[PDB]
Amino acid sequence: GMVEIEIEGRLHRISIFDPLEIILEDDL
Amino acid sequence: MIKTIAFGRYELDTWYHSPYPEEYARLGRLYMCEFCLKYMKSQTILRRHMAKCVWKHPPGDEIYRKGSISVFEVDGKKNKIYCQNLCLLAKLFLDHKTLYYDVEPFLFYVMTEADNTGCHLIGYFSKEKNSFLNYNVSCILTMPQYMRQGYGKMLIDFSYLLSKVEEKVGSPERPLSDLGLISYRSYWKEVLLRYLHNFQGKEISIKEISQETAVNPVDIVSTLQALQMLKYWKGKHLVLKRQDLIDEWIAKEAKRSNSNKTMDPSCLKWTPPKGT
Ligand SMILES: CCC(=O)SCCNC(=O)CCNC(=O)[C@H](O)C(C)(C)COP(=O)(O)OP(=O)(O)OC[C@H]1O[C@@H](n2cnc3c(N)ncnc32)[C@H](O)[C@@H]1OP(=O)(O)O
Ligand SMILES: [Cl-]
Ligand SMILES: [Zn+2]
Repeated sequence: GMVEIEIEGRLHRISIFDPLEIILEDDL
Repeated sequence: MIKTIAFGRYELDTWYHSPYPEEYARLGRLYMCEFCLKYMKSQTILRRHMAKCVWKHPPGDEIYRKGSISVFEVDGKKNKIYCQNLCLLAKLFLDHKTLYYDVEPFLFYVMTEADNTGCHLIGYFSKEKNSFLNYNVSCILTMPQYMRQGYGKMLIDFSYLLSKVEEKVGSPERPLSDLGLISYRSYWKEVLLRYLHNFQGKEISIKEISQETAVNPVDIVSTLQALQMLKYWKGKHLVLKRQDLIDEWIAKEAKRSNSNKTMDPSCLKWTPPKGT
């Protein structure tokens, strides 16, 4: 299960089973 | 042809044509029994009907009740006429409805508000008894007199409550209308921000969120995208829990709790119909 979308003009593919890190603000 | 309907104490302008028989469709206005949904040609005929009609609520089982708010589960095979009338009524406010006559494969969840004359129709959603595509809502309507008051979101929440109890992940049937889309986006935002506000761990999978909420993984990702909470930094996908969104949500949560426009899961008394 993968989904594709573009973030900031870049195309990405993301897994629905992998743990995704959660961040508050933190510089990046 | 049909531009208005008389429905209980309300006079409602129709949005779209619905395929009522020509005899009725020829007329400018239809008169509906607000309880059994029979359609009639005049005010005098309606009055005579109301004197005889035994119905003071929808047919089927009342599966949710909190004070004056109920949801009734109506089986399209057991109450064909009622459900056909409901579908024709619904088509007056839907650009496109895939179904009117063959209601037997559907369940209808009809929300009502009670006062001393009976249980008045707020809205409904239909649902296939067996959806190959795992759709938990086929069509959804809040009656015009009740629109923009929070009932649509209550209906949506209720549809996912059924899915949770069924141990299923659900999605609304495509395509979604403009208003349908706005409503679902609003609900998905609420649900996702509540989950992240309550969640304390360092990472989360979409599957876990989907498992908790019964919201489809694709709709969760679409919502994360819509809120610009999916980020990329150092080759990894991060969920960015935005401060403004969380804070704005709590202010909305306060107003949601201020009114009573919420479905309380403790007020559901339901087991999935007929074993199936
Ligand atoms: C499954 C496939 C489908 O059924 S697609 C067809 C969906 N049904 C229809 O289009 C029938 C006609 N429309 C309706 O019945 C209602 O608009 C539906 C979609 C049920 C929403 O019901 P309603 O009771 O008004 O929802 P609600 O008060 O809980 O508000 C939900 C969010 O939607 C917004 N909303 C609502 N109407 C409008 C509108 N005309 N213009 C702009 N925004 C609208 C509300 O503000 C609310 O969003 P928010 O929480 O304020 O951000
Ligand atoms: Cl892909
Ligand atoms: Zn009646």
